[PDB]
Amino acid sequence: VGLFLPEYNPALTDYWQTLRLRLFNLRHNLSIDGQPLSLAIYAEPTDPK
Amino acid sequence: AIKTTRLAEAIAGIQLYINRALNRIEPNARADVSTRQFFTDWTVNNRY
Repeated sequence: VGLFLPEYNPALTDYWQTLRLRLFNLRHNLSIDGQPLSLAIYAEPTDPK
Repeated sequence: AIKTTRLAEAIAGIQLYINRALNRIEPNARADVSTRQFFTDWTVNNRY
């Protein structure tokens, strides 16, 4: 046998990838574009010597 | 990070269970029960 093999359908893989990305964004408290929805902290340095 | 309330989580859980059972994903669902008036209008009762 030296023939070629069948290929997957790209559209279904695109659906799966989109679903994975959306669920991951939802679970980690991010917007639909990946922008974080929570404010961070600065941890101001405590003066010089 | 994400917060919620007990009633909201219970609502989400029951909605998920109904969605799973109606679409014949979970086997052995009671066919007769799934034809009630409430479930017939599930297109409008699945959101608060």
